[PDB]
Amino acid sequence: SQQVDKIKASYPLFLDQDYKDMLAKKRDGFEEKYPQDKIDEVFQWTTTKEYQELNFQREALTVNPAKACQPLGAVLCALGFEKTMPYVHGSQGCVAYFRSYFNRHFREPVSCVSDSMTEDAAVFGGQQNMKDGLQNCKATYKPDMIAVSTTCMAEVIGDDLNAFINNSKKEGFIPDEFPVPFAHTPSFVGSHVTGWDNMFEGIARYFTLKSMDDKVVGSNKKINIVPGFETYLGNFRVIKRMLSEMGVGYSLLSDPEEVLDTPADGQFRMYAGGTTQEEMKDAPNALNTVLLQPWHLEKTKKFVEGTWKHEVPKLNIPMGLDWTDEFLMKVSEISGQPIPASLTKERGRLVDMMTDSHTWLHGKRFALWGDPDFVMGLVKFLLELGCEPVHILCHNGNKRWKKAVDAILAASPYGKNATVYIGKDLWHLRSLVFTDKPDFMIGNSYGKFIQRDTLHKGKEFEVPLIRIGFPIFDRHHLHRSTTLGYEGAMQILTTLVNSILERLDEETRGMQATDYNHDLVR
Amino acid sequence: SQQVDKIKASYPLFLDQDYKDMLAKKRDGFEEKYPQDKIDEVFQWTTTKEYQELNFQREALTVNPAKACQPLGAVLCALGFEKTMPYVHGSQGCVAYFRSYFNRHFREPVSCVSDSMTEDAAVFGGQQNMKDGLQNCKATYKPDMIAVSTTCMAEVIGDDLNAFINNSKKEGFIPDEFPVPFAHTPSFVGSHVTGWDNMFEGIARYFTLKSMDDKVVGSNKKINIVPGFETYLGNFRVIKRMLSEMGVGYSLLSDPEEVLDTPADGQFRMYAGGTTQEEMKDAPNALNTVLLQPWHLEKTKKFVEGTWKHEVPKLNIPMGLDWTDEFLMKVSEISGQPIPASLTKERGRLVDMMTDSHTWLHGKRFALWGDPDFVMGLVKFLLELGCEPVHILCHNGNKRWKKAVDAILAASPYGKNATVYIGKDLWHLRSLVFTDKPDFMIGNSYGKFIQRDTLHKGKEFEVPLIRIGFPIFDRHHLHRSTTLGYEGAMQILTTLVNSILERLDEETRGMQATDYNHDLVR
Amino acid sequence: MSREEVESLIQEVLEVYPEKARKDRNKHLAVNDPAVTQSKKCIISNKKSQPGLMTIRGCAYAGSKGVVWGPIKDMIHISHGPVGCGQYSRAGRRNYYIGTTGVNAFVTMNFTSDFQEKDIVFGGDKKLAKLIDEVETLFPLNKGISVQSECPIGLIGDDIESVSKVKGAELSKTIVPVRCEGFRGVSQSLGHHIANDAVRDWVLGKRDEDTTFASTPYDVAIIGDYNIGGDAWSSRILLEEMGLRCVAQWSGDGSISEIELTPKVKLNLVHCYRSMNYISRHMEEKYGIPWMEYNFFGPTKTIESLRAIAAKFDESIQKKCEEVIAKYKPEWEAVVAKYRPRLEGKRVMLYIGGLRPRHVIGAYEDLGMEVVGTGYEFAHNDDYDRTMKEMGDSTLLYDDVTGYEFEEFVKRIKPDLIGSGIKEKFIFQKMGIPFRQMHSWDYSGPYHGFDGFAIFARDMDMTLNNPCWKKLQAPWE
Amino acid sequence: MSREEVESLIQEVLEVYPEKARKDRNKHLAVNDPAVTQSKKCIISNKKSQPGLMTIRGCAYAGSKGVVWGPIKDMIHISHGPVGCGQYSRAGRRNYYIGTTGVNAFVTMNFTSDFQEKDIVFGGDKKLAKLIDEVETLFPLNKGISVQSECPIGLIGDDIESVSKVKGAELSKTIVPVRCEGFRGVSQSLGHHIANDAVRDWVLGKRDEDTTFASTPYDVAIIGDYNIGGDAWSSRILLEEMGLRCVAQWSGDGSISEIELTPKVKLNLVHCYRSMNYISRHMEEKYGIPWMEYNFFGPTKTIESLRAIAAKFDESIQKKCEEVIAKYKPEWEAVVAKYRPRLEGKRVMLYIGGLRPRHVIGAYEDLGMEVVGTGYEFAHNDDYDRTMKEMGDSTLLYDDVTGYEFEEFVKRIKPDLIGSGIKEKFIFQKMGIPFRQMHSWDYSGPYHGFDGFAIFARDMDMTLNNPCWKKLQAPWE
Ligand code: CLF
Ligand code: CLF
Ligand SMILES: [Cl-]
Ligand SMILES: [Cl-]
Ligand SMILES: [Fe+2]
Ligand SMILES: [Fe+2]
Ligand SMILES: [Se]
Ligand SMILES: [Se]
Repeated sequence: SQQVDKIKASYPLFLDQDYKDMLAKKRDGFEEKYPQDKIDEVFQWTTTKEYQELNFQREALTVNPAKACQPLGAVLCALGFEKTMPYVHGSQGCVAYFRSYFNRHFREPVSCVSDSMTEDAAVFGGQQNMKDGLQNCKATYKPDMIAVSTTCMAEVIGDDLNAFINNSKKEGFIPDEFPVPFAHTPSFVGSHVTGWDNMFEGIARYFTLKSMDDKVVGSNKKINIVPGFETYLGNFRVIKRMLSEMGVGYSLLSDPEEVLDTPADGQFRMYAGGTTQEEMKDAPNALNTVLLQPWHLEKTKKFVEGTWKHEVPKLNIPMGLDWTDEFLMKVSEISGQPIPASLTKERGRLVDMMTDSHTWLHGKRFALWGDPDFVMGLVKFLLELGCEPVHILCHNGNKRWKKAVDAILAASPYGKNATVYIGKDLWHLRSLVFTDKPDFMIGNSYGKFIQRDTLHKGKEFEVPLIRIGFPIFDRHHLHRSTTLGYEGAMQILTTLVNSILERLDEETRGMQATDYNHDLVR
Repeated sequence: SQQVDKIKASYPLFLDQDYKDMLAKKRDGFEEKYPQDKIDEVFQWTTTKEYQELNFQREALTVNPAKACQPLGAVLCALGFEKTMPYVHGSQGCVAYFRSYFNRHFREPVSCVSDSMTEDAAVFGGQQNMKDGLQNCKATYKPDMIAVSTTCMAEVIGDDLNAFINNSKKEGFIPDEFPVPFAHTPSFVGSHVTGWDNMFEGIARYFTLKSMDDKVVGSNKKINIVPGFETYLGNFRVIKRMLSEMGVGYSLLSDPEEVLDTPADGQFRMYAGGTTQEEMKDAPNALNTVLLQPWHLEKTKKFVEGTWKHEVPKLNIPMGLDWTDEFLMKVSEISGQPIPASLTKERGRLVDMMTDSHTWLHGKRFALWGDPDFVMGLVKFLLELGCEPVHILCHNGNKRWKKAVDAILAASPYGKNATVYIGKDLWHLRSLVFTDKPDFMIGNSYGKFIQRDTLHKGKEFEVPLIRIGFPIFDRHHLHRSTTLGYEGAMQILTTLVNSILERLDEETRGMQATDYNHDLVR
Repeated sequence: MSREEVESLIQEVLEVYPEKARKDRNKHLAVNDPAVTQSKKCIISNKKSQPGLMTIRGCAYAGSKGVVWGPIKDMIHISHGPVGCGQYSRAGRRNYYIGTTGVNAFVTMNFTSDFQEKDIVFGGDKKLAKLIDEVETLFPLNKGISVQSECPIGLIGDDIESVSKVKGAELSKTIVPVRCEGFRGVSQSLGHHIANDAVRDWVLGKRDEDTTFASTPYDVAIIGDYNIGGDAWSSRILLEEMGLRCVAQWSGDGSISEIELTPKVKLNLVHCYRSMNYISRHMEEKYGIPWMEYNFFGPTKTIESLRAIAAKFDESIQKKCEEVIAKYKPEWEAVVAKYRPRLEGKRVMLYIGGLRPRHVIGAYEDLGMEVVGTGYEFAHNDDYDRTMKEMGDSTLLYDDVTGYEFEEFVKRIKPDLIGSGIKEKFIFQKMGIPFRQMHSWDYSGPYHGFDGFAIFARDMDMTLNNPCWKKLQAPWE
Repeated sequence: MSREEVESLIQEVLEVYPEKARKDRNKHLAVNDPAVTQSKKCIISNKKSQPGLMTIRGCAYAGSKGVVWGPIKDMIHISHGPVGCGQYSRAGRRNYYIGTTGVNAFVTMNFTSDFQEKDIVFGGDKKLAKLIDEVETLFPLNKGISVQSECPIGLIGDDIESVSKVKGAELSKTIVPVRCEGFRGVSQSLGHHIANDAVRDWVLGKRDEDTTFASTPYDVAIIGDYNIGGDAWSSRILLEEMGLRCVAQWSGDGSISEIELTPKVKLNLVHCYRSMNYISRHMEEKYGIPWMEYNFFGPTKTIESLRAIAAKFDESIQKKCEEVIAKYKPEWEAVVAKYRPRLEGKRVMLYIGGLRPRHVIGAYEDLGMEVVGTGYEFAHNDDYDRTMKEMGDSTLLYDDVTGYEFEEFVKRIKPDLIGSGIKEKFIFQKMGIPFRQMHSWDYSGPYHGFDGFAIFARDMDMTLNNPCWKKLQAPWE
């Protein structure tokens, strides 16, 4: 039933007695459900060290991964180029998923096409799909560039992207001059971040490999910035802002911040902003190239060093205090521009906030996950805050990266109780937060189910989620946030300390029981 | 007892069995405490409509006010001037409190002096305190200006500030040319906002009243901006940022943003930034003067209109979409500068966020409080979001203001269930959130005790607090936030919708009970 | 707009295309004529999508794993192949259920074989067998396993049927191989069919010779309701207030046992014709169980459906039917009285999958709204046959609409509201057109039944009449 | 630094001042000599503050309402006068209690008469009478009322004593008039004395003729512990493990009845001498109850205090004393073993109110730290007498220190840690000096007793050794 002036959606409608009774009858009549005592028994077992050890012995089963597949990253990379249509050669089901995944995180349109290869292409390959697809895409959506990646069908069948694109041009489906950079992006190798690296290196090759003869390193007086797979708008923005404040000439290569934040003013803008084709063509003339997320830009790095002859500096992601300092100092060295008074003051404001909030942060224990560069930067900043990053999970991490993070942990007393996990998933993480309970999780929206599981054991075992990463689907507009630079550090610090204080307020809200410590001032 | 590896602070130390037993014995032995049944009975009665009626008939008793006293506002106004020492003529106890109040909100030093009048001054007045106080303050803290207000002792005794300052200069305690603007700031008239108005009007008079003969309206081609009592750093910053983006010449009169946000770089800076004396002296040459918070700048308005001959525009506080639009359009008209593409895009990004989040905001009910201009801007923006601001409390509001807010409510269908309360306090508001329960409160840290009270009745009656206003003492760095302009609207929107979603996640976190609606995507 | 104007709109839009695409797309766009009973005279459907045109369609895996199998709550569904497909489809569809997740129910979890290069080169059958043992160890209360094949499985020549047979016999467990690789078919649709045939071949016959279930003359199953935001529950309640016994829900909040008990029912009630007509026809053929289509969107269709269902039973059910109708009468009437005046005359364009583009029209009309354009991602001509009589004369119909077409149609038609999916939502909001998600219900619902109609009405009103829509134009331009 | 260097520092700092302020401030600054027993030869205290110099002091209302009366949990305390004083002091001091706030306890609430102009011009006595009736109606479980006078009350000639007597008799209610107006005295100190005399005159004698209390030989009261972060509870626990019965706590977590029962005890245990010596002397004079000063900061002082207290009773209590000491020995030894190596040799400067600037020195020394400067806002020479033997030779002492002085002393002395208040905290952090709040415990504590020492040690370590302090200098400057 409904009362018209207070209509109930599913919650709390289905808590009405009639619905409750109905659901009980469905269960008892037809579901042959395990008894509640058995459900409780098994649940309790899944929180144990015994279960954890079985869980960590998995070789074949993955449960609740913390990674996605290559072409997702290729699409994101492509979106950052001016009037560029991402195009995934292969199966259309993939593109519906890539678009929806990003739609839900950014709350924005996400434009991407497929060439709709079907079962029939297993005999003859996807050449005709490429020919008609490129022609159709160019005519219908009027991009100035089409950036081509692949789905796993196309990789398994073995379609030669290069030959297919060349033949599309030769047979007149698109003009010779129309830019069609490409990358093979197999979903069964690496992860979404690898797809970004592959796509970017493909675009870089397209615009520069055959035109190197006229290039002089340093001649355009700029620094190239390659952001990698990045889903916070504030991160593209903060890097541009800091470089502008410093008077440093730069080119941000892959910059989707305009197309992922168009105004609602009565028109839909399929394309906005982005890195220009000329910025890619002219990039070898830069003083150097800086990689913001080096642990998923290794292929890009080899091309930039081997072909552009740029001496790519050894810089960590610019997250936290020390690594933002190091980034700015290196940029100063490369450009000849001093670090300006404005950034020095901003730095000191971050340090002020650290001094103000250190007492609530000290010794707080975190479980966290994400992509390799994000995770190591978060780990570094947590150590700077006097926090303990006890469970560090990077599903798509590698052994070399893990060694690097282990060394960072060894450099600080706050790393003593920390372990780094690679190739492990959120079902593994779930066990760790039961058996070695931290104070909080820092992760993406898939963490909410771990919080739910921990509360079910009891309020005293609940591990609240702090949402930082990708994807965040269950809060609005957190994609506008910043994690890089002093600005990002100030945002992360504020989020962490207030999450701590919110939880403490919850635990001390009990009248005459715990509210002796429900302080007005903290 | 303590375990050295895991030391317990008050929470949860006093939940240890030995402490629990001790506290039970203290109660039973010596406290002669009312039986718990009686406490429960009285608690339940305090949640009733019967109790609310009695509560609202109060004439003499105030409980949990949502206002402070005049000189607090005078001190904040004074801090916004370059190298200026706030100086409160009267009792020193007051100044300890003003500084600590602001210390806790900004987590920053707050410098202010007293001249330490004692009981003896009731015979002879505070003239000697002023003489020595001004001399001592100038020599010791080396301000370029001392801005004088009063405590209530000095008002009751009837000290003539003007004569006392003039005699201090006549007798050589400070140089004749040294700026000593003043304002009488009785705590028993109006509130802290009135102190700000009085202080500002005193400073404006000091620098302009005797030099009007050479002034020509519009000759400097700037607009003066008077911000009023403002405790969000982001608000001073956004106004300056928007005017700069427009290419509008301006002078922000009282600007404490630098002195309330100094870097932690190894030195203490007693003074930083602020409105210059030269800006105050030149202010009558502006095109016009815009008041950001007109409902507590009525004395300032009369001086600016009557003496400077500026036709102060009738603008509401620039909060929400319509009033930010109106502000920018009026600034455009006065300055002759068009609204630039950057601000047009920002506006459309706010509208985009509104379209993205409208389904969770729609029909949500709020209780809220604060100063008059802040409250009316919040009400307006809530109506713009399709929310219902059902309990609007402004302790320091007046009848004319209430009529203006009632008009705003009348212009929208979302105002139909709203009532505006003036002269009422947070004990009044407590009753309203029991008898006519909203979804949330938007208010300052004093609201936490109301949330605590509502939870004690039951989880289903709990009204969570969303912290926006002054003071906020129990979270860190929220004073950095913004409530004005499109940026402020974006911040408020995000805070509101994610408060809603946080609560929904709490309510749907119950395994097999309510988690059918614990959606990954919202 | 007139028929002639709509025809010229179609022609103007198609001018952008190269010849091959133009000629194809012309066949998938039509101006409705409700006199037509053979839609194969007016529109082509269920063909391949043209490359490069930004179809909104998904794949057969979405149709099998995402749609049919994934909701079955006490089984574990393996996304078998590389990591992408299972991650993007993890908890994206609001197929609601009651259970203890990770313990006896598994719907919002993502189980996968996370194929790496060595699995592609040498095959994944050994990995699948090991994966099954690991599932059994860590999730002992699972009541069956399905294997949802992603693109590589068939392409590399893996034999998941053999693995399912062998491991099923070893563990005395129902393990269902599903060949729903996204290279198969042209859309989600073939996934439904594949998934239905897998239920038939591996699950539905388990209790054929088992007569322990005590049947009544009033036993029914809800076939093709995936319980989006609780839709099946707000339908079930009405059927049982009418005196029927709902033995099974396929597959929203569904259990393996209720699927296995379905061949014991007296009548299959089909909501989603597109996705589950296959198994409904099978059950009539094999077990003699009749099936009937029904519609629980809005009071008019719900009342008609309750009466048509009750007419298949005796006077006692027909009497209870009228008792149910009388109970809810004042409730939906109050909804209409409040919201119809706020929505009267407003025009809506829809684009959804295989059912809702026709099924929700009645609900809109119960609020005085007019559906001026509709279409489907993956419908067949039998769906279009059912659509032409539901739509008004000279309205616009689109099959497998392209992004370009949908935008250009909206620009000319200027609907007051659009009802479509997540890939569509933010485009149309930026154009100043109120948008409601008509797959996920925009995180609201249920929309089925009398209780759902209240929420549907609230939702269309909150969005169409929201104050935000008056604010898109800056007052200075 | 040597004596001559500290002397030089004092003269250098004093150079800034005009002659009158210079001559005054010189009398309030001294180099410690622990051979001195008469501090009146070395330092002046409890005088007026010099105008314009940024004293850190508060007023008599803070000392009465904020400090002595406000913590009493089952009474309602009216901030009588304009709105400022009650609002700034609302819940700023962490005087912890167990109760149901707004129902039977009222500590964190702000009750005020919110004086307006008409109240100043015509008097507030009628408003106070009406206010009392409104309190009784809305807060019926209150067990008494205090009237905390703010500046205007005495200045305008109001008679709160008459109102209290008349309304008290009418309502059979303890209503206490407190003349703690901020114009009185020079600091918080006179507020203590005024407050003690009000307890004496209006509360303490209520049960003088009542013989119903079941007394024991081991009855004590804790006098002058305001339970900051639970300090009184972590002291109480030890006294009762030693076999004593704590009849009252003045006034942290204090009730009116336990104040009224205090004249029945055998011994008054005085922690805060400055605030409560007045009533302790009164109770010895009138009731013959002895009193003794003690110190529960750190293990050395706590052990000494427990033994000295036990010595006042019989062998059974002295036996329990040694049992308590043995119980906690491994606990505090573990704290010292963990934290003393992290803090050994570090130098601290303190500035606090009237007790803690001397009382915490032993706790610092138990962690190997050195207190190189200390001082008080409002101490009297009897406090300085007790201080000079606790401080090292040639250390710096400051009475009513000015902001300028404190900053300049710190610049030269370069302590590793500063312990002071909220108005000092952020100044010294910006200078790169670790700071701990030694009024509010920086929202931590308790610090009293054995359990408190663990938290104290943890806190000094977390702050002094925090990684933030190595980061204030940008690597490019
Ligand atoms: S039609 Fe899968 S998302 Fe693709 S590139 Fe392979 S991992 Fe990644 Fe359908 S079954 Fe899936 S969703 Fe596509 S691959 Fe095929
Ligand atoms: S010494 Fe009160 S804060 Fe003042 S101006 Fe009057 S309202 Fe405001 Fe002490 S008793 Fe109080 S705190 Fe001062 S006034 Fe006196
Ligand atoms: Cl889950
Ligand atoms: Cl309170
Ligand atoms: Fe958006
Ligand atoms: Fe600060
Ligand atoms: Se899960
Ligand atoms: Se309260």
